Amino acid sequence: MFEARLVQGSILKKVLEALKDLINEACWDISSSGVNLQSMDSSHVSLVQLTLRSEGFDTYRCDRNLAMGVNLTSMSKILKCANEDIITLRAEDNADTLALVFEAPNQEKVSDYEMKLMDLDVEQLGIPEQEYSCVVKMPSGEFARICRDLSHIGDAVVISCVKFSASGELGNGNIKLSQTAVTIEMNEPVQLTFALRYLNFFTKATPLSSTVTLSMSADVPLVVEYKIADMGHLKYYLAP
Amino acid sequence: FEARLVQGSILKKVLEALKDLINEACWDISSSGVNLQSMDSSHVSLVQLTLRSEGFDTYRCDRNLAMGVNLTSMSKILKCAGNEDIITLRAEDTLALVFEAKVSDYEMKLMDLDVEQLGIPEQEYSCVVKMPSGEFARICRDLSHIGDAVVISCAKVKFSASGELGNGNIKLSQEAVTIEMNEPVQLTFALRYLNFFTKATPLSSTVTLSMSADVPLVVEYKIADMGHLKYYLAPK
Amino acid sequence: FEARLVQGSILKKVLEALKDLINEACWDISSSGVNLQSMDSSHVSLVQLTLRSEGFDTYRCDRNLAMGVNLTSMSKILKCAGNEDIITLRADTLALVFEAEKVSDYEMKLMDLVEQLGIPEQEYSCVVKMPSGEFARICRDLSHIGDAVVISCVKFSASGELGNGNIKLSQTEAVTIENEPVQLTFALRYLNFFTKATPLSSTVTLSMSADVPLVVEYKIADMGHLKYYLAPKI
Ligand SMILES: COc1cccc(Oc2ccccc2NC(=O)[C@H](CCC(=O)O)NC(=O)c2cccc3ccccc23)c1
Ligand SMILES: COc1cccc(Oc2ccccc2NC(=O)[C@H](CCC(=O)O)NC(=O)c2cccc3ccccc23)c1
Ligand SMILES: COc1cccc(Oc2ccccc2NC(=O)[C@H](CCC(=O)O)NC(=O)c2cccc3ccccc23)c1
Ligand SMILES: COc1cccc(Oc2ccccc2NC(=O)[C@H](CCC(=O)O)NC(=O)c2cccc3ccccc23)c1
Ligand SMILES: COc1cccc(Oc2ccccc2NC(=O)[C@H](CCC(=O)O)NC(=O)c2cccc3ccccc23)c1
Ligand SMILES: COc1cccc(Oc2ccccc2NC(=O)[C@H](CCC(=O)O)NC(=O)c2cccc3ccccc23)c1
Ligand SMILES: [Cl-]
Ligand SMILES: [Cl-]
Ligand SMILES: [Cl-]
Ligand SMILES: [Cl-]
Ligand SMILES: [Cl-]
Ligand SMILES: [Cl-]
Repeated sequence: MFEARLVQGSILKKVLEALKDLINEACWDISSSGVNLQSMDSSHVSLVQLTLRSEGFDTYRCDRNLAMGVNLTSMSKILKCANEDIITLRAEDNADTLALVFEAPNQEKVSDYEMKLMDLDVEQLGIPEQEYSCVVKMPSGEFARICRDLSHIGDAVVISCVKFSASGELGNGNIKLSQTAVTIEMNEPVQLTFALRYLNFFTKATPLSSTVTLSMSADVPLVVEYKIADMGHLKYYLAP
Repeated sequence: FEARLVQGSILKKVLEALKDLINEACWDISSSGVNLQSMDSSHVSLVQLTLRSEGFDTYRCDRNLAMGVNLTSMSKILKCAGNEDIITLRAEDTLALVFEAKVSDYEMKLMDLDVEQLGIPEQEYSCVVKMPSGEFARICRDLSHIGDAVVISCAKVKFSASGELGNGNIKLSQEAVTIEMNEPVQLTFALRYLNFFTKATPLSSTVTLSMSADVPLVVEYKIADMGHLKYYLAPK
Repeated sequence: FEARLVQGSILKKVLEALKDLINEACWDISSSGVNLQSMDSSHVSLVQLTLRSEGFDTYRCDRNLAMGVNLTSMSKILKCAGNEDIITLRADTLALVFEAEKVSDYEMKLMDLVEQLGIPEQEYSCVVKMPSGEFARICRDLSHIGDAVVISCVKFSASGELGNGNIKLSQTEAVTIENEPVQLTFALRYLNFFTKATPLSSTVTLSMSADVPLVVEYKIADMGHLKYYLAPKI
């Protein structure tokens, strides 16, 4: 049996909302350590890692590790029927059902939901703690705007250490944010260009953290990192 | 006939309540009240509108009148005015509506719809609920994403549904919530039709689900100082 | 040519005014002030924009520039325009630069394009001054009734399948009426076109006469005006 109670179920609503557009399903490494998820879109050009430490959950119980096949299309639709509700996630031992219980502040309205888990168990490999050439911390909003505004112009953005440049039939546009909350560290300067479509899939996680961190290097994929307070982090990986 | 209602919002929110359920209806323009009673196209629901002349600030209506009205057409006319405008209605056979504040006047071509209203009897109900309107809305809405049928059960009330992605049950315990349960009943109602009734939520916050086997459910909304909007639904 | 406008929102609300009515127009960039004159694809109405160089902080126009821009493309490239962003234009391609420290810069391709008529000041029998937003709802609320208002001297009238609808106003922001009574039926669909320029000012003047097209005029704060010439239906 797996039982996690989250007083601010809003965390779960925003997280499911974040990855909903990128992947539809994933193996959840429901472990006593925490909830780790590793998954990839249908075009196999991006990877999403979600870390949810058991410390953040007010009550966490996981007798027996478990890899859940979650249809995140159904889960996010379920979690929408809840922003202050206390969400508890209960997974009975060897049931095809993941239970999601929504308890209001006032114990007046309680709603219980069941989802049909699937068979998706892929043994997640592990990335290394890598050293990136130039990394940038900026407001999540500005990164959303830069990705959104430059998307009406071109299908891809050109990032350089910082300048965001995208070109198209309408014209060309260069957006540069100098240091100030913005902080650039460029050990070795790198110029990599990324498809804007998938970046705007990552920008759906902007309600999780106020600051987004972009790790770029020529020998590794881009790493957009949104941090979940206490619980952990949400790492997006994209290839040039 | 002439009726002046300062709180023109009441007239706006009413028409917006029924535009989706019924498209046309007869209006029993009576010296007592503006009673309307019509049924949907598919014959699975009935609305009854009571507008006491007491709520109308100036109410004339001498000779008794049965107006057939195209609510869709009237809804657009009534949604032209803002929630602050003062609304007056006049007739002799073309419904006239005037909106004060700049003053604007429109005229709606009435139609020929005179089906004789029938008498509904005050029935006893096994279970009767009084919840805050907002809860009833969300409860209906969220459950509709799951499936298209709510199973309202009653214990000294639970809304439940089962669908393709899963199954759900929402339980509410005793604004405020009251559950007079003479006999415990459980029924299944179509959520699409219920979500037409929730369009009358701006009228007031007290929604009352008078519910009982052997009779159709009656979702009642209460227009303040005037009358009430009763929504009847047939179990499946 | 370089023209820096600090109240960048103006050019935002400007381009959004013409974006719908005119898809392509010629900006005759001039030393006194940028002027635009173009007509819709149905040739029933003309818009004339006047933005004087006095409003722009720095303004240098060392030529008779005739930029054929694509207003649809410019309303787009006028996105990422924070309302308080400061926007400057330069001089075949049009550059736009936005400054807040984010400092985005854009470049636009320009079409090659027709001349400009010399519209004269002309005598209007009935001129009406009303609150700008009130005009929009008058057109919008009446629009659900019919496809044409009948403006009289001031009452607006529409007639449709649902029924007739009349809205009236009296002298009193406020309302100001003027010489000879006129009643002209005007196309509604093109009247709501002009109402998209309401964010630029709080007063609209329905300068209206019988022997000439109606002139809905909006006064851009300080910098100039935005005139709309709509012909009556018959
Ligand atoms: C052994 O070396 C590998 C190499 C690549 C992926 C892999 O698997 C994973 C490991 C860790 C984390 C996530 C995944 N992969 C996944 O989770 C998803 C399963 C469904 C989902 O959860 O979205 N696999 C695919 O998309 C996929 C299917 C088939 C071929 C592919 C080739 C390249 C990229 C992806 C695929 C294992
Ligand atoms: C799983 O966790 C990881 C961990 C580290 C990297 C990673 O890769 C990616 C990361 C971000 C974006 C895109 C990709 N992935 C890619 O760019 C392409 C897609 C293949 C294709 O173009 O069809 N390669 C593979 O996925 C692949 C093929 C064969 C063998 C492999 C062995 C290990 C890892 C990947 C492969 C996936
Ligand atoms: C967290 O994902 C990671 C993390 C770390 C490594 C990594 O990829 C590898 C894995 C094993 C062995 C070698 C490589 N890496 C390489 O072979 C070269 C290094 C340069 C060289 O050829 O010397 N980089 C790439 O292929 C590559 C570049 C950019 C984006 C990419 C996205 C997906 C796959 C590859 C790339 C993927
Ligand atoms: C004789 O006993 C009855 C029994 C049932 C309904 C009835 O009619 C009404 C009574 C009061 C108020 C309004 C209506 N009638 C209506 O609402 C509309 C027309 C007027 C309107 O749309 O407002 N008729 C129908 O729905 C309808 C048409 C044909 C057969 C039906 C069978 C069952 C249910 C409805 C119909 C009279
Ligand atoms: C009008 O005022 C009323 C008054 C009382 C009941 C009523 O009925 C309903 C109320 C709410 C929801 C749905 C229905 N209606 C129904 O349940 C079904 C229609 C379902 C179907 O045909 O699939 N029957 C009839 O309405 C009907 C058929 C024949 C003769 C009748 C004589 C009197 C009353 C009704 C009928 C309508
Ligand atoms: C305001 O709507 C009403 C109100 C009150 C009665 C009523 O219906 C009747 C009218 C005259 C005589 C008998 C009945 N009642 C009945 O026939 C039986 C009771 C037992 C019996 O008499 O055989 N109830 C039902 O059919 C029925 C159940 C559920 C929902 C329904 C919705 C529409 C129509 C019927 C039902 C309709
Ligand atoms: Cl997928
Ligand atoms: Cl972390
Ligand atoms: Cl109908
Ligand atoms: Cl009552
Ligand atoms: Cl054109
Ligand atoms: Cl002027």
